[PDB]
Amino acid sequence: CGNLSTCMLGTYTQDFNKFHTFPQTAIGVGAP
Amino acid sequence: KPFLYVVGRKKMMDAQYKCYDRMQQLPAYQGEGPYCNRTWDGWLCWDDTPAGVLSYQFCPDYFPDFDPSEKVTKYCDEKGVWFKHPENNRTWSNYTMCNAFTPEKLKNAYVLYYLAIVGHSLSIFTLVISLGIFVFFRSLGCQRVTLHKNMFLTYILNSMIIIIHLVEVVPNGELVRRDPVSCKILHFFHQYMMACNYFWMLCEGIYLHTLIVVAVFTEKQRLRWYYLLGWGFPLVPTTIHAITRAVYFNDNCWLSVETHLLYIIHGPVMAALVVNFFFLLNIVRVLVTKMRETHEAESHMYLKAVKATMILVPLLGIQFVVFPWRPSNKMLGKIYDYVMHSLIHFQGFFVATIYCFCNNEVQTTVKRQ
Amino acid sequence: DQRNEEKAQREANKKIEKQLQKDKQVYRATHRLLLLGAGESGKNTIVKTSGIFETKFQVDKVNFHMFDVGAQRDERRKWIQCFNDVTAIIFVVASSQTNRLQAALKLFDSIWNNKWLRDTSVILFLNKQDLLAEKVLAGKSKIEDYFPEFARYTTPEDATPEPGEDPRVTRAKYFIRDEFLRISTASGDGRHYCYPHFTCSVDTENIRRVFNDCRDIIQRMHLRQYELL
Amino acid sequence: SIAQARKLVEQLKMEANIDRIKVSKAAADLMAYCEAHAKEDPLLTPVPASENPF
Amino acid sequence: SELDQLRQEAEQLKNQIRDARKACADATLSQITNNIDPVGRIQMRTRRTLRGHLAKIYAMHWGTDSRLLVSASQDGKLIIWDSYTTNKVHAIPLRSSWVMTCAYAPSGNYVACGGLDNICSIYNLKTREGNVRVSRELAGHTGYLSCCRFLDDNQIVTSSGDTTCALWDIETGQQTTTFTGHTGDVMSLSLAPDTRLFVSGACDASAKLWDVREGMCRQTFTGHESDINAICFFPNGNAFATGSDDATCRLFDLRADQELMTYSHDNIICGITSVSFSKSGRLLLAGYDDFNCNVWDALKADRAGVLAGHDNRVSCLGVTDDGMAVATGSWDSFLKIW
Amino acid sequence: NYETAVQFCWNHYKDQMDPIEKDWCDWAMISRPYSTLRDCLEHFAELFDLGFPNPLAERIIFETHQIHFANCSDVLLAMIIAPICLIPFLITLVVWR
Amino acid sequence: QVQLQESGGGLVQPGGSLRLSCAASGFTFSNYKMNWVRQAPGKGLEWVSDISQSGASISYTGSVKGRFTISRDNAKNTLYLQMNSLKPEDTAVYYCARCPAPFTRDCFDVTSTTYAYRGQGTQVTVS
Repeated sequence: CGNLSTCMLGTYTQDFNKFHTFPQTAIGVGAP
Repeated sequence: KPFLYVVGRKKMMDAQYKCYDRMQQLPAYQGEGPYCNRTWDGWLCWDDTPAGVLSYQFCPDYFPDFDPSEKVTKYCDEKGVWFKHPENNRTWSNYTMCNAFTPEKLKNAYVLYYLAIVGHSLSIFTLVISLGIFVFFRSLGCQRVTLHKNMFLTYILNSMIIIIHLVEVVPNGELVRRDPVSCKILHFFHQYMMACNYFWMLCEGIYLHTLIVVAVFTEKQRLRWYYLLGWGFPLVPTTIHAITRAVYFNDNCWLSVETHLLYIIHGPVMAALVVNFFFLLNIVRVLVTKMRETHEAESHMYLKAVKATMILVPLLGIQFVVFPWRPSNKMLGKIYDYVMHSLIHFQGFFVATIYCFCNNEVQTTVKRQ
Repeated sequence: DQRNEEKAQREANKKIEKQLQKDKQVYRATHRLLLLGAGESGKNTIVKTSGIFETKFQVDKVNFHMFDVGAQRDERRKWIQCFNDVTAIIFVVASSQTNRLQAALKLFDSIWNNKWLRDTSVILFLNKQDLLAEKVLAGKSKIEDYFPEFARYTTPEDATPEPGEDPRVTRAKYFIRDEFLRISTASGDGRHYCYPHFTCSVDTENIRRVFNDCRDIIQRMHLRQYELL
Repeated sequence: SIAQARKLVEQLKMEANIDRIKVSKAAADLMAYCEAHAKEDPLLTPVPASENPF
Repeated sequence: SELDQLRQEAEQLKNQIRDARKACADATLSQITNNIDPVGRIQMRTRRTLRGHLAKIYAMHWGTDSRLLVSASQDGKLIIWDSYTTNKVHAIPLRSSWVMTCAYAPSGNYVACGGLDNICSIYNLKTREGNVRVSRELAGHTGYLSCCRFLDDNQIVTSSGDTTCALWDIETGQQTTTFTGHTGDVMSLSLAPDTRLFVSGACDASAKLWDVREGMCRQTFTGHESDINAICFFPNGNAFATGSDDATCRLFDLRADQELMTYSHDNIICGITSVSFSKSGRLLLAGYDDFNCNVWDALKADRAGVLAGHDNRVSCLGVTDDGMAVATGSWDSFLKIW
Repeated sequence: NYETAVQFCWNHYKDQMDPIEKDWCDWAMISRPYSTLRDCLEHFAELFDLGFPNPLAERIIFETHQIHFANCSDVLLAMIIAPICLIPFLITLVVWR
Repeated sequence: QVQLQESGGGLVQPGGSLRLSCAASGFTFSNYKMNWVRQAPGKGLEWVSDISQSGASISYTGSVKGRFTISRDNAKNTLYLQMNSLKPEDTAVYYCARCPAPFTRDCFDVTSTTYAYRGQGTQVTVS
């Protein structure tokens, strides 16, 4: 789903989780 | 390699083949002298563009920390080449704006994380008292109250797994990077109790519709089906989604929601909340009719029709049919994410404070004993 | 051994509890009514020895239990308290010697303001409507000397005229209704309700008016549980 | 009627010669009866768990 | 003619009987009884609860063994509870669901129940077959039955709403004595320790005293000001209490012909529905209409306890024959053994 | 240097195309054999600062799309609508036997 | 002892006046409501007028509304019925009935064939 009221907790559970477990990528610096 | 990175490279190769194939069929065009020819930086291809014409394109969703809302700022100067960063002195593209908003959204999202905990902390502290009164005082025990015990029992267990999930799996990078079996099992229980909580709002709506609108005389119906539709029925969509999730799209701890298999759970739920919404336009249709026969004033038939609507919304869970989607803009989502998390997280508190504390049949019973 | 007689009582407490459970369903599936019709007003034929004449009749798989209270004394304050659990109170009034209407107006006021009967709705059956159309049309107009506010009275705008009735009777029939509907609104609180009706003691559908009026009482009672109304 | 009004007088007549005593002599038995049976009154003083059926 | 003359002798007889009561009213138990020891606040708690009834409970009566307890409800049930272990020993389905009274035989073999059906049915518990069935169907009354009491296994005293009390013979089924003289509906009665006299309070604010041997009315008291709803004899047999609909209770006497004390509080405005005495006649547990059993005191006239464990009005109240338990019924079908 | 690594897997990709030869101009069967080509260019050239868009690698991947594509160039919703369809069969069952 | 004694009576011409003073001794006069019931010759007991606990509501029947006036004196426990402009159909006994129970807005069985808290009545006949 995503952007759906029922899975709002799940959509939040994913976006908030992506910061801790997934490191930030290089935004153009030393890359495309 | 993490699953999101596996599906990111898998999707990135689809664009590399599509772009290089598009550069073959599309012919060249003569611009104003030296211009910006077509180049493939590595993530998005750019077409042939005359000099001095900047190109703003949405950044891809390949990486998990990239949101397609923002755009890029690739630029090419008049000499006839793309912009060269002064550090590396090679071709460069401005992807900064895509991930520049991540730190600011980090603190804004952290507020919702504490709201989801304090909101679910009153869904337990103010509900064990709301549940400890019906079980203690059996004189108030009726078919409406025994369904409240099950209605409260799913509000409590759902708010305990979510709190455990929010403090164990969400803020721990090690658990998601090294995917254990425990978190996937916890997600199965989280998706089951959440579906069980959103399904008992329908059982409490059917009984209300079967007690006022239709079949008012035939009472004391067997609770064999109410105990099955609430606690036993959610086992069908959750188990079907669980077996499919493990064979088709096995994400890291299943926290990812970018799959259509989640509709197996959020589809029957969204098909039950609309029935409750259709069971709410039928209760007010009778309540307004039961006040016109008394021949009251029009300025009073509406003061009570809003007081009854704002109290059946927490019970029947009518907050997902009047807001069935999230707007794409940012000026509304800043308030929408704050006005939707306040009704969901504080739902166990709003129910326990209206039908137990604000109930006149309880205000006189406890005051007497 | 001295504990073997305990299971003999727990099994006696099992079949009895099994009977006390099958009887709990048939008890709450029947709605008990109260016929408190005035004397010489066709109270027996208002729906058509012993201290109470039971009357079993069903309307759409809903078995009602009416109790015509006969062979009792004049004073009713003590025995009217046993009928607080009934669904409704069928109140039949004779719309036509001494003052017959005032005898029924003071009685309705006592039932309405009785502390035990403040949660028991009352269904009003204004009987003898066919005889009402004859007393006001011609003869002694006993409604004018037994009530001083009837001369300066006009029929309300909510009146639904029926064919074959005199306009002077419609103003008189609805006047008696407003006399009963004045005590039920002023002294009321919002727990019990009064449903007036017009009957000539020969209606072949009197079981439908009590059926619809009883369905409105249970709905208003269920609305009071969820704090809606 | 008049025949029933006589029944009130013919009955009140015999109820006048009934034996009566002063309250200080008629109510003094209650003060003596209560004090006599005060030891066997479980409602006045609570009994231990081994002395009551509950 | 004689109508005015009948009032001249009646008013003089009412004055001659009033002056004789004033001569015996030296103290009225108000100046000498103040120097006693009050027992203070006696707090009681519910030990058992009988929630098997479906409709409002209207009456209850203990047996001689102080164990069994029969209760009558408005659903057509005559469940006989076991107060010790909370066991439904019997469940008698009655013909008419309108029951206003019930009683237990002094031997435990029979049980009675009246109501708005004007019939006092007798049920035989100790049957050779092992089942329960109606033994006698007493008919004859013209008003609703208010209270019934057993003299023995063959005699039973009743009281109906037709301003007349009766005395039936279960062996033949016909009454032998018809007590008459009340102006209002008799609401309750209570037998003395010796089964020879019994009082009966009526709606005419008059409590009389009859003799089961004849149809003679011994005494009559008019202390109260409204309908007397309850009555009960003193354990000594020479006094009785009276609860009325004017929110006051008065303890009368037989040898004094007048009321001794009058228990009343400034806050209570609800009428009394049931009264009874303790084993020593020291406590007077009156069942008020405010869902509370205010425990009065026969001597000090001070409210020394309140029992508030009831949702609806207390329609009946019965203390055990030995004083171990005080079972109070109510209109919410919950009969709690205090 | 890098030149020793480009011609190493350049002919290796031709060896993986034989099972799917004569059928290379579709999108379904080119998922796996195409994703493994970039890993050679990315892994060997990570030491160099030119990354994947290597001028040397840029031509070999552009020419690869010329030797091949020059002449040619339901079960998911089933498990979704079936549980939803089974709800009104139970919502009608609870209100009416 | 609920005792309700009245006064007044005698022969009066149509259009005269009378004052029916109803005494009340034996109960708190304020805590109970009061009523006036008359018995026509050869007819049943009909309700005439009642008064609230303390002068709150003064209700009448149809015939006596505007012609008669009922008032009570709680300091004297005397209930009055100020009659004026009588009619030759008012010839009837006048009992002084009391409501059965106190501090309630309900009154039951005041016009019953036989009631205990009633008076003896006065023959108020019109010539």
